[PDB]
Amino acid sequence: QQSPLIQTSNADYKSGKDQEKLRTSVSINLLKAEGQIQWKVTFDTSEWSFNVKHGGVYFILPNGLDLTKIVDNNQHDITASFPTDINDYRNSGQEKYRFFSSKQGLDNENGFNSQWNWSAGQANPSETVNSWKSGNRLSKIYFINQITDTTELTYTLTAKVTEPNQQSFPLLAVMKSFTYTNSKSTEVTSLGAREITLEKEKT
Repeated sequence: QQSPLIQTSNADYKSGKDQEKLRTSVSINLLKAEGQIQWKVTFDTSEWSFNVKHGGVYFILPNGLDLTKIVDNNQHDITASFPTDINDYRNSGQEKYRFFSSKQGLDNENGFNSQWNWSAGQANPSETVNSWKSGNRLSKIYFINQITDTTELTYTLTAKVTEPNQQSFPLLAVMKSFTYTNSKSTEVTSLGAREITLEKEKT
């Protein structure tokens, strides 16, 4: 029910012998997929120095799934921390928890394409991830700023299937530094992605 894990990053020779570690820092693992899908996202923050200069993480959901619950690495249900209206003042850039939606806004600072470009679009995404974006398969981004941990962080996400004629569901997650950059002066950014397949329900 899950395709092979995709990991990409814009880390390059400037990161030296951490390049490969930075590239393979994000993982996604299906827990259960049976009108609901539940998955875990793991960010290995060990080589990122977020306790010196903070980073951020992003969870990207496809059209056809609506997030119902997200639990952080402290087992705290943070679902209600995210705005639901992209233009809410509590969704501005000073805020720790932010939400972006292709149904609400595309370009501008709180647009889904801008925030893609600042996250997965920066992480040298592969053709599979780029085809999800160009085919308008992806729609929501949940973002957490002020990540300062140095361990592996696991988030557990649950979503409801909203499209009854859909079997394939791309899931993605991204982490970056907001200070350290690659040789091209772009924030070091890494991604993890897998596609989930649901069995067709007989009716």
